[PDB]
Amino acid sequence: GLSDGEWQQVLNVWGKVEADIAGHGQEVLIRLFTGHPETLEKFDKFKHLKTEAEMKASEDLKKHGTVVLTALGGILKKKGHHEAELKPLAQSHATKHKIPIKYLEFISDAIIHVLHSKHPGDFGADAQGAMTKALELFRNDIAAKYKELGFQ
Ligand code: HEM
Repeated sequence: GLSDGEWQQVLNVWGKVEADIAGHGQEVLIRLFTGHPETLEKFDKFKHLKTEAEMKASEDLKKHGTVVLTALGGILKKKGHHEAELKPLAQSHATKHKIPIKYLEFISDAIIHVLHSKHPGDFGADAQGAMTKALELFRNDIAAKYKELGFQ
C-alpha cells in the first residue's frame, strides 16, 4: 500500500482538484473520450457528442465529471480503507455499465495527464508517484471485485 507520507502527497494533490472539481472532471472525461472513442459508447447519454466542442459545451458531461471525481475523492480520503465505498462502484461498473478494467486504466492515465496539463510545473515527481500508487490501488481493488464476478 501507500506510506503515510505518500497519502499526504495524494491528498495535497487532490486539493488542486477540489478547487475546481467540475473543470477537472470535464477535462478528465474529455481526455478519456477523445483518446479512446470506444469509451464514449459505454455512455448512452454522451454518445450523441460527435465533437470535442460539443463535449466541452455539454453541461451534463461536466455534471457527470463532478459525480465521478467526488466519488473518487471520497475513496482517496479513506487512504486505502475503502471497501464499503469501492465494492458498490466496482459492482455497478461491471454488472450494469459493463466497463472493462482497461477503461479504468485509461481514466487513471487521463487523471495524471490532466493534473500536469492544468498544473504544469506544479505536479512534482514525488506527487506523481504518490497519485499513481493511489490510482493503481484503486484500480487493483476494483480488479479483485471484477475477478470475483468473472467479469472481463
Ligand atoms: C475514476 C473511475 C470512476 C469512478 C469513480 C466512477 C464513478 C461513477 C459513479 C459515482 C457513477 C454513478 C453511480 C453508479 O452508477 O455507480 C458512475 C456511472 C457511470 N460510469 Fe463511472 N466511474 C469511473 C470510471 C468509469 C469509466 C472508465 C467508464 C466507462 C469508460 C464509466 C462509465 C460509467 C457509466 C456508463 C455510468 C452510468 C452513467 C449514466 O448515468 O448514464 N465510469 N460512475
